Amino acid sequence: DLGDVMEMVFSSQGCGSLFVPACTAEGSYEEVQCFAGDCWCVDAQGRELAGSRVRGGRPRCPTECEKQRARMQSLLGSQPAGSSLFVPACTSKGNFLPVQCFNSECYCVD
Amino acid sequence: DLGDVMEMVFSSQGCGSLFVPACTAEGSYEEVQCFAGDCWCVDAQGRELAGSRVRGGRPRCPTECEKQRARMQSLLGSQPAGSSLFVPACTSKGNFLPVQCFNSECYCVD
Repeated sequence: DLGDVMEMVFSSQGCGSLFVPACTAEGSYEEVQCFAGDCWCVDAQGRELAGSRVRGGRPRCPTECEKQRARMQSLLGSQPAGSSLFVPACTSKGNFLPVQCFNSECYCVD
Repeated sequence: DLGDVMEMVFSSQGCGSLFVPACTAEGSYEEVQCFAGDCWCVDAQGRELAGSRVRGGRPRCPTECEKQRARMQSLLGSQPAGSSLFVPACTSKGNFLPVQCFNSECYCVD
């Protein structure tokens, strides 16, 4: 029915040889998938993330801090000019920085 | 001396891990070089050509027709508008097409 058509188009947003996906014992996608020398991170549905692919190596997949940082930075691009919305700071290994600050107020964080 | 400096800068136009170049019995670069799943064509000095690199495969290196075609097309970009300079036509495998034409005159070619 036409409701099924609407579900099929909605599912098809972001859709695409001898690649063999790697699965876990529980039947879920292993979050690192590799073929022909490349490796990338995937979500629950096994879709590649935009910046995960790394040649000749195995990527570290995004952490909590890194995902919040990439989410708050896609909303600082809607705020008006000369305005600040909080954006967490993450180390190179994905961890949070010990101190976070916002409108001249600073906290220690876990 | 300052003449040596001029030679070193001139040589350095178009200059750049665990890559091991493959050589021939006569000590010349093998014209296909591969590392970590990629493969590309090289010249006598062992420099990669612009469009040779192919992932997961082994490229066919440019032929006579293909090199003439790429040379005549970098000079049709200096001719005036509405003007024709001859440009050979090559098959997908690099061979010449049986018939070549120019200013309404056609030839069979070897």
